[PDB]
Amino acid sequence: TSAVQQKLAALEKSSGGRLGVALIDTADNTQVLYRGDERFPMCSTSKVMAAAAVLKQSETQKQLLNQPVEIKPADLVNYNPIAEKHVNGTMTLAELSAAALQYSDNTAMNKLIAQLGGPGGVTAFARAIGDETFRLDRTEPTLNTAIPGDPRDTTTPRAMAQTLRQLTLGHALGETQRAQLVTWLKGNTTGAASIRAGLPTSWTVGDKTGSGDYGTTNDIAVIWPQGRAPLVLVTYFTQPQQNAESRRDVLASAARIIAEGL
Ligand SMILES: O=c1c2c3c(sc2ncn1Cc1nnn[nH]1)CCCC3
Ligand SMILES: O=c1c2c3c(sc2ncn1Cc1nnn[nH]1)CCCC3
Ligand SMILES: O=c1c2c3c(sc2ncn1Cc1nnn[nH]1)CCCC3
Repeated sequence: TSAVQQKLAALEKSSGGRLGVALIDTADNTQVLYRGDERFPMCSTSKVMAAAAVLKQSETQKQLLNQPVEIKPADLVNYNPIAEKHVNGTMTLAELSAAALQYSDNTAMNKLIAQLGGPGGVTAFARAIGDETFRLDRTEPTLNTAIPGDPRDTTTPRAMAQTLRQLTLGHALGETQRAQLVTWLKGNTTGAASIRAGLPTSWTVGDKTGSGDYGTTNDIAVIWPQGRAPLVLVTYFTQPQQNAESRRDVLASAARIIAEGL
């Protein structure tokens, strides 16, 4: 047990919930884990895997990202900030990917899932890039039920950090697709209260947040600190009662402990 792990345990104890952290420092490939092999509900952090799977398909189909997808009134779910503007119209797969990642649009996520053939097509892409842990079992919005002990729609911090590294800094995607994913993550609108809030302001972050039942509050990030190689950091948090409040501050606190330990 490291000093960082003891601080994360103290943060977790004060929070009342269950915290999972995985850091990869690409300067030396070392890792810091807290509950790194426990499962957590992904909520909207799963949008990264779905967008990446579509990017992989686009490597052999130069026009795929320009393909229009119909949006019907019945397609709207519980949070559709972009898709609702296009009801009875279309959005391209690029527009759906950008809306899912940067606004957390759940209708857009469902269109990405459908393009991949269903939740299992997202899982299949995960397996193809070496992630044996990720599983997507449901569409939006039911993938956010976040029931303690339920394996559906979960991963572990260790697995998600490794996958996020391979997708954004490694070679799981082609070069232009990796750059597109990084551009999308860096343009996220939803992240300033989460990992980013615990890191030095001069550092550059791309991230995807998640929120669900059981007060589940998540963030997965690639970080370009000032003066050193990039980091990958995932922070997952879930709570004992179904109606628990969101706790983005806990993720900021975990990120700050990680940063102070570098
Ligand atoms: O007992 C508490 C408590 C209590 C709290 S917080 C706390 N923290 C540590 N500890 C010490 C401990 N030893 N074994 N498990 N926990 C609220 C009221 C009940 C007792
Ligand atoms: O969807 C939400 C949301 C949303 C919120 S809070 C919330 N809580 C539970 N749920 C899940 C739910 N509870 N009952 N039916 N579904 C704000 C953005 C839009 C979606
Ligand atoms: O914010 C929520 C929420 C919230 C809920 S559910 C939900 N679903 C999506 N979204 C949008 C989202 N952004 N990043 N991941 N998901 C309960 C209270 C706190 C906010």
